[PDB]
Parts: sequence; C-alpha cells; structure tokens
Amino acid sequence: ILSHQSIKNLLGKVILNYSEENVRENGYDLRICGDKYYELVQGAELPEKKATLREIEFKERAILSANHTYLFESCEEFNMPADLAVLITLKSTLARNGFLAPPTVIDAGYKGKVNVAITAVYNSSLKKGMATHHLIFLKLDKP
Amino acid sequence: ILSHQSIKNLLGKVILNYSEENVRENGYDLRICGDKYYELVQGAELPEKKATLREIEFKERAILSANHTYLFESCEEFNMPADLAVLITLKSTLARNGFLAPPTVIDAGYKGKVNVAITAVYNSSLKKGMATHHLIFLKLDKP
Amino acid sequence: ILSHQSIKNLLGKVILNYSEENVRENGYDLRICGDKYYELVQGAELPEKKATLREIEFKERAILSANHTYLFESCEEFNMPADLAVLITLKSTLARNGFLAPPTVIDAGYKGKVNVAITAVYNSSLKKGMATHHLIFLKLDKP
Repeated sequence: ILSHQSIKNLLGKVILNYSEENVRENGYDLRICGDKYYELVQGAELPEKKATLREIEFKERAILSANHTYLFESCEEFNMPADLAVLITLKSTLARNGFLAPPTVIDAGYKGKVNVAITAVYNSSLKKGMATHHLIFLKLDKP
Repeated sequence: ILSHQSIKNLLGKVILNYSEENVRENGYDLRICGDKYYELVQGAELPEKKATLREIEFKERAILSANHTYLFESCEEFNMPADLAVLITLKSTLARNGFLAPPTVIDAGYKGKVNVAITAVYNSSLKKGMATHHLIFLKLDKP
Repeated sequence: ILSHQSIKNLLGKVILNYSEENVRENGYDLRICGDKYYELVQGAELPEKKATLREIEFKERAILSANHTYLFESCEEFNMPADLAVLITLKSTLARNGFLAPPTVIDAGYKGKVNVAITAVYNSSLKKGMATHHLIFLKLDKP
C-alpha cells in the first residue's frame, strides 16, 4: 500500500483533477462531482438488463431517499499504470452516518473517471464536491 | 496483490472449478452456482442463533426481493495455502446495479467452496453462473 | 498483510484491550463492547449535519431493527504506528447472517477505539463482546 508521499507523486499523472488536501496518510479521498447524478429506480436483471436510472441535476446537494442506490461521477480522472490497482473503501464519516457502499477495485490499466454507487439507509444528502471514498493503492507483484 | 499472470498458475491448484476467462488483470472473478440458493427470511440473534433461511431452486436465474439477503455457493472451490489470503470485493457491475455485499476474506488454509451473501436493494435477478465477486489475492508476510 | 504470529506481537502495544483467541490466521477479530451503542434515527446532511443518534444501553445484547444503522464502540483500543494501516472487513458469520458493513480503514497514526457501523437487514441482535469484524493489517511502503 502506498503512503502519503508516494500518492503525492501520482497527482497530475495517475490521479487527475485532484485536490492536494485529499492526499491522506495512506490513501486518496475521492470526491463526487458532475452536472448530474443518478438514482436507480428499477432493479437490474444481470447480466442482460442493467438497472433503470433516473437522471438528476447535481446542483449543490444531492438528495437521497432511504433504500435507494445512487450513482455519482468522481471528480477525479484516473490513469492507472499496469503496475497499480486501487481498493475503493468508504470514508468513515459516511459509514458512521448511515451510508452503504460495497468494496470495489479500480484495476491496473484503467483509464477515466469512476462512477461510484452509494446506497442511502436514510433520507439524507451529500454535498457536491465532498470526499466520499478512501482510496487505497495496491501495487501488483508483476506489471 | 497477485497479477493476472500469477493467478493463472493458481488454476487447477488453488482455484478449482474455474473459468480461464475469469482471471482478470489483478484478480479472479468468482461465480455463483449450485442447484440451490438461500433467502434469509428471519433475522439472526448472534452468535447463538443463525438467520432463518428459505431454500430455493437455482434454475437459470435467481430472483431477489428488495431488502433481503441471499446466500449463493460459488462455482469455484478453493484450496488456500498457508501463504495466501483473499479479499472478496464486489464486481463493479453489481455495485452500480443495486446489489450490496460487505467485504470478507478467505483466509490462508481455507478449503472448499464459499457461500457469499448478496443483499438486493431492489427486486432484481442474477443469472446462474455469472460472475458476481472480484477476488484480490493477498500474500502473507509469513506462512 | 500481517500473519497470525505478527499480530500476536502487536498485542499490548498496537492493539490494547485484546483477546488472544481473536488473533486469526491473518487478521484480528474486533469485538463490540461499551456501556451503550447507538441507533441512527435521522439521516445525515453531510458534511455539515451528522446523522441523529439514539443512545441505547448496551447490556448483554444489542437489539437491531431492520433497515437501521447502528454504531458500536470497539473493545479494542488502537495505537497505530506510522507504517501500519488496517483494512476493516466484516466477519463472514455476520455477512452470511444478514448484516451489512462497508469497508473502512484505520489509518497510520490513529489512536483510540473505533466506532463501527453495522446495518441490520433484519430485526436481529448481536451479543455484547462478540467478534464482528475481521481486521487485516497493511504495511505502508514508507512510514
């Protein structure tokens, strides 16, 4: 796992559209952005049928209804080298305040922004541009 | 974490009943199989009382009700060395399509198939034999 | 990640108020304890407004209502070094028995007990002092 300093060298290269203060002791705190966010409104029948999304204008605050999953576009764009992978964990503040999210991975070689799924246990809200996820960088044994 | 190459040499030895296609850039995608799957219908009173399960025939597609947790047996059987461990994360497609799952680990020394717990946020379904989880291989500092 | 023996050497200094039996093959099993636990009753409006908590006496068992998130104080107190971090995952028994928890991390330098959030999918209960989470220790590339 990469330390605060090692992650700092990734800014502008591996992690684009970053925020310096978001580089933590041992990870980077991903933020949610975008002109819009999405609310899943009808279940998926995988793998053939994806869930039905309701598009919502992401103004200053995203309003979430209890028992619904929402998709957010990350502020950050990623350019993963075949040498690194990232474990996406949830920021503790979100976990302790009633938000759910499963663990997922940004695989080596991945390019682009990432869309994260946050499920609201209660009617609640998340501020646009706030940090929601704690990224842990893992190095592959072989590229 | 083991790369695609390292995981490939695990097939037939550490990962049985596998699919060569499921070996990813830095992980193996576990699949759900079995003649049956289970639905939790009554809550647990841990550790003394486990949750009450309803057994359901796993035909070709497993139907899930919103706000219920389901147990699926993996197609893959594991034979973990005292030198390796596995972090079970959720496949992104499942996360983004309204399925929840907590992070868990297959510890060194573990033998057998794994029963994974997927919680449905919406009435939905998952195809029998489809990939649902993204396995990351962790090597112990000492066997 | 750190192995069983490596975790034993952390008892008394990195992991306080521990239980020897809770040291596993490749992790430490955190326990829930404390005079009381908390039920989230009203959603959060992050980051400005945290979720509204209801304080509940934690006697011998913690009774949880379906679709509610609860905060538990860990028995264990941590004193993380500058080159060690912990990935908090859920014990498989809790996952398979209908309890949800998102992945979170105890960062290098962190000092104190941790409050974990468990979301109940069903009306259920958890015994005071029982193991709920499986801690995986990660070493930083640089302190």
